[PDB]
Amino acid sequence: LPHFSKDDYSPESKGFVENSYLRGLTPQEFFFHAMGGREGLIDTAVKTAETGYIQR
Amino acid sequence: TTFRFCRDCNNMLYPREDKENNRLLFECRTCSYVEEAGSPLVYRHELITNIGETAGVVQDIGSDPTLPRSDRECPKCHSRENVFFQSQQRRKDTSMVLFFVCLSCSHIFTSDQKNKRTQ
Amino acid sequence: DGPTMREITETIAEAKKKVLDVTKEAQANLLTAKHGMTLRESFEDNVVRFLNEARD
Amino acid sequence: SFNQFVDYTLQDIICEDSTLIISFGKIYVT
Amino acid sequence: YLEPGHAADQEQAKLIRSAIEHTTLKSVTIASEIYYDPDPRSTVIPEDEEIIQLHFSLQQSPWLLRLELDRAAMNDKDLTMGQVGERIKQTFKNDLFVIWSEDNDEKLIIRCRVVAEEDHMLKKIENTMLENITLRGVENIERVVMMKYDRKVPSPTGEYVKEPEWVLETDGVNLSEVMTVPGIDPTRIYTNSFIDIMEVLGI
Amino acid sequence: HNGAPHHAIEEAESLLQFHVATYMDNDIAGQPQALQKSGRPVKSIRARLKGKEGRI
Amino acid sequence: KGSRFISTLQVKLYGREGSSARTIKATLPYIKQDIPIVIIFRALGIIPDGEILEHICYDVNDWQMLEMLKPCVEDGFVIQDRETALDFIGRRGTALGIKKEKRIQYAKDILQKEFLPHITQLEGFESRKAFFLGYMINRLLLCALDRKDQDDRDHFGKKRLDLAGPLLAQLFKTLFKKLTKDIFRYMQRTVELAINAKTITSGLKYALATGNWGEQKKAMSSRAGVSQVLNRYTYSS
Amino acid sequence: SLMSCISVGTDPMPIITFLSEWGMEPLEDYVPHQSPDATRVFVNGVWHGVHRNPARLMETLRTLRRKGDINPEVSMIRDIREKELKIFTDAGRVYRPL
Amino acid sequence: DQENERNISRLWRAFRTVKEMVKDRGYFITQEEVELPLEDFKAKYCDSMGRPQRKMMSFQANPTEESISKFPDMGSLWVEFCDEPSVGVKTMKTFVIHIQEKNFQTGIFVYQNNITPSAMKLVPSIPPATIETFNEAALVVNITHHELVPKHIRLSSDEKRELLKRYRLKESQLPRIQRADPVALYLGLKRGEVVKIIRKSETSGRYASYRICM
Amino acid sequence: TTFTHCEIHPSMILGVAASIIPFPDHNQSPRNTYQSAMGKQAMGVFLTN
DNA sequence: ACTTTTTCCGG
RNA sequence: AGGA
DNA sequence: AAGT
Ligand SMILES: [Zn+2]
Ligand SMILES: [Zn+2]
Repeated sequence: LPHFSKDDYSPESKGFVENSYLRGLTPQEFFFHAMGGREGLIDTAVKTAETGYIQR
Repeated sequence: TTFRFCRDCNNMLYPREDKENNRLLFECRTCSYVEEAGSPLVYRHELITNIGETAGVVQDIGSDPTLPRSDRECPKCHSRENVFFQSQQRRKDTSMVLFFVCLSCSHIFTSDQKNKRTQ
Repeated sequence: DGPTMREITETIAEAKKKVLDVTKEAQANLLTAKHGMTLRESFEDNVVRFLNEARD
Repeated sequence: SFNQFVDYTLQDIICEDSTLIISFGKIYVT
Repeated sequence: YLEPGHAADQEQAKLIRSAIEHTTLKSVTIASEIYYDPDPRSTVIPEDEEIIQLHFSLQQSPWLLRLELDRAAMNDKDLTMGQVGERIKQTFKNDLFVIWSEDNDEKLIIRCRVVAEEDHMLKKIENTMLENITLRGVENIERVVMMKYDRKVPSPTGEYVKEPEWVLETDGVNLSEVMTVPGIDPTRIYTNSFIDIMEVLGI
Repeated sequence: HNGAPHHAIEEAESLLQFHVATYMDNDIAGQPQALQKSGRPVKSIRARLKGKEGRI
Repeated sequence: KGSRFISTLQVKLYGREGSSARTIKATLPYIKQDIPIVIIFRALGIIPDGEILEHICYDVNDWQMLEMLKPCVEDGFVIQDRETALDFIGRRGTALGIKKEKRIQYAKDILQKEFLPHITQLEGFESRKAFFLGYMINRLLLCALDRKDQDDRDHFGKKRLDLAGPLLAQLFKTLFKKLTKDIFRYMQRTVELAINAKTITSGLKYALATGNWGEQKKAMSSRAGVSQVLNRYTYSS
Repeated sequence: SLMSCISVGTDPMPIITFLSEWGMEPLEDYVPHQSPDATRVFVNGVWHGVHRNPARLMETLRTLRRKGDINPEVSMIRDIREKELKIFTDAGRVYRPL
Repeated sequence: DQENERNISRLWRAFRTVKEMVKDRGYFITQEEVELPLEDFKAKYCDSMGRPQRKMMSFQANPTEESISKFPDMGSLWVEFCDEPSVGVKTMKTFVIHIQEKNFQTGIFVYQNNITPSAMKLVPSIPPATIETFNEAALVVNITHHELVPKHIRLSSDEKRELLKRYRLKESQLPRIQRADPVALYLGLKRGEVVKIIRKSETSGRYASYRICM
Repeated sequence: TTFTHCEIHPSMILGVAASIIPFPDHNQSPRNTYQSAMGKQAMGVFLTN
């Protein structure tokens, strides 16, 4: 993100969500969780379609 | 390596052997030019390269804000102001060693605790 | 409960330092890669392992 | 976007290969 | 899976690890160079001066192929300059004259000459050398790892007891070959490529 | 049957071959896809029998 | 804007990692074969090597990049002057389009019109067109030599959303030039006022009505689902 | 997003005409090894020339846009490492205020 | 000694497996005969240099008393090893008319690198006798000993006739084994022959499949 | 100390539908994507006319 | 050189 | 265009 | 995303 200095391999820069849902997420933690979430939904959609033909 | 061109064509120079005197020549295949080789080396491959490690280090490198700072004392002037970066040789293998550029002398030093360099 | 949240914070705190320690160790060339792996691959495996150990 | 299209882009498409052996001048939008 | 006997012998595993893991001349080489060294008996390169002196005492091309090997790389995938050169020598047979710096020597070097028009021929040789040369192991078999798996096995007293073993995991497949290898169990070997199991062991 | 202008016959023949072809299968590799004056292509007998939603 | 020649030019690096003949050829618009870069600079005007290499590699101390450019010089060596470089390019059509004077004249035009259409599509701007082609080869090599990183096709700054207005621009253009040809048609018929204003109205309507951004009721490939009915379930929707 | 906007499309010339009068060497007259490290300038992917001290130019450009003179929607990026200064008048670019 | 020791280690192992295969086919071979140690192999088929003497290895084998009861017309076998890596039409015409004269039933040719296309053209030419080509380098390890390989049993013409009667099958209706199958080669399966495959079952303990040769 | 710009408000990364989610930062990543599809099926006054 | 599948249900 |  |  542009809110990071270059060559930052730290937990925070690479998406480690230190916080609990109860405490809340930081804008960085939120956006990273968001990328992670997106991958799962694309998988769900792709898997659902593949898995069907396999059954057939 | 460092290769030269013809001084009449500007077209590139190809090697030729002077079997008679056992000496290396560079000929021009456009005209009739020939010159003795300055080096015995005609080609170098280089597989584990170290050229590109510290590329694009302009004197404006201190101005880029996207770059991080550190309080590491400089080897040449002891200035605790440096703009570090990683091996710009964009290869898989590559070590995570740093290269600090001074903000006064503008000299390049590593965080390397295995070897000593000059690049 | 409050004391368990102190314990959890300091649980992440030590695993964050464990990551920094392996980060400085890898910037200093001292880090010795795992057989059949990039020096970086070897580092990331360890970082991702500490952060997920702490999550648990 | 539409504003740039009416105010400018439209007056431009109107004259580029407009001139025919008869060319097109200024466009008016009611 | 390791030969019946040597179950917990980690050093046995390492042997077969090296015996099968593929290593190329490219994987050891730092850089290769072509120099014009017209006299074979003496060298323009001052470092080399030493190497000629010995690999002479106790006709060919003037153009030289000089490649530098990496010490640390020659270490991980255990290797000797002797065995490296011996391969290069056994590859190009008699048409290529090979010399090499000793394992002790500070810099690792391999000098090669031949037996009108030469410049290009030598570059064709360096391409065979780097790419088309095997040093160690079986082809296709890449990253090889040692694993300490747990095998439940009947003890003398009769009870099945957790008695672990060293096992090799490959990042490539070549069954026909890694089976005929000494020091393994060609009764226990397994590949996830069942297309290969079908071809080698039957339907 | 009339005064056969030959090139005109091999021309009218090839067109009949086209229609008899495109009627059974309209989706041929050799690209002219017989189309109803509406742009919309003519539905092949093949297309009618073709899988998932379609006769069989 | 204007005609919009969506001609894409590729600068290919033949031969893979660890193979001899690491030649650089570039697929030029309206040209069958992939011409070696050197023939291009020569056809462009930049006749000698080194003058060609000056445009590609800027640092005379970057031996690594230059050794990489040596096979290119070898490939191109066969052609020598500007003329014989254009003739080689004219030999590869289109089809071929036989005759020497014809093939040479072609390639003169492909460079002016089809080659690097932005910058300029004019005449005497060979200087700019060369330095750029070189900038491309430089960037090509920079990646092969593991210095620059391979371009992320999915970086957002490299994308552009075509909004309402420019969607119409593409459409209006297509129809205005369709009217422009019907305008020439009635001017022709006048062997000696009947300018169908319907084509434009009906076209824009058809488009915004179906969502089929193509010409016209004969759709595919047109691009459908561009226009659509505004959802009104809630003010949010 | 709520703050996202799209570039409408401006004119490159008032920036091109400006750049020349500010230290840009035309591409027709470039000497790759005489002026070697020169920061190369592109306006909408069209390589226009080279600038000797890009730091001074980048500061004058930023001030025209921030004042009003150069359109605020006009994108202008200076990669120090790469030694390039790419400018964008280009209609389509998604922008956000900061 | 060097890496000459290994070309031997392997030729010994390949022989042991060739010995096993012949025993398994139903021929008379001892267990001590198979178990012939390395040092003892050297001291039989090794010259004045301690190098392999393949021309000596070659051995005739006969049917066990048991085999002539199941398959009466099951004749005699001959296994001819060759000392030349590339086997040519010259060394092949030898072995071929050897079987023809010595009225053999079957013959196995164990070659190192190849059997020339000229020589291979003579393999079917001598009926009712049959010939088998076998790359030495394959035989180094016995596939039949592997975990995954169950017991295959060649059926008699009377046994196959019965399998078909008992399960009311047409030849088609049977699971098939390829003529080129590692095990079908090891057992020298001819097209139409059936194998009984006795496999272990996590379900029943022992399950018997059948495969006809294609 | 290199900061060239500041973010107006981070909640502006969100678009129309997500901006109706209460505490979306205290939610699991997709639960928000689900809501930013459901609110388009809800009822209520869509216009005063 | 060249083809074909991809879970189930108001206009 | 939309639900599971 | 695979395979004649
Ligand atoms: Zn010359
Ligand atoms: Zn300093």
